[PDB]
Amino acid sequence: MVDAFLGTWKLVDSKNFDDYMKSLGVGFATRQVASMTKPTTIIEKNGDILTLKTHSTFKNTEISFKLGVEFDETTADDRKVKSIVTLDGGKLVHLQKWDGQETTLVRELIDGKLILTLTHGTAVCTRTYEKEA
Ligand SMILES: Cc1cc(C(C)(C)C)c(O)c(C(C)(C)C)c1
Repeated sequence: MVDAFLGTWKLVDSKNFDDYMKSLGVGFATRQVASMTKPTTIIEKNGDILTLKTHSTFKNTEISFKLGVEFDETTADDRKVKSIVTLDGGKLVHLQKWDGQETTLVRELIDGKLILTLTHGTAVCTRTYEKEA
């Protein structure tokens, strides 16, 4: 089910990340560093617990969760949100809610690449990752 997402992924393309960050109210100086950062995402499992790590020269984050069970999350931009990750049509869908707002982080595998689509408001960012050996 989740197994083809597991591993180490490196950012190879990004579209509209600044628009997504702006929509969330991230400050200009943080957007500016983040626009030049190429993070590594690591996805691991131990039983039914998934861990997702995002490593970079700027910010590092790590979450652990069970699919389909809500968890509290503090995001890289310091939002305190209620999160849930599920599997929907073969995609890993991460929904964050806070203050009546929502954002989705959808991960799909196409041609061996991991495509992350981030939506908040009208902003839609697409980030492409390639799997490390
Ligand atoms: C500012 C900022 C915001 C985010 C999200 C909003 C995607 C959570 C982020 O992922 C990053 C790194 C890519 C650097 C981890 C920086």
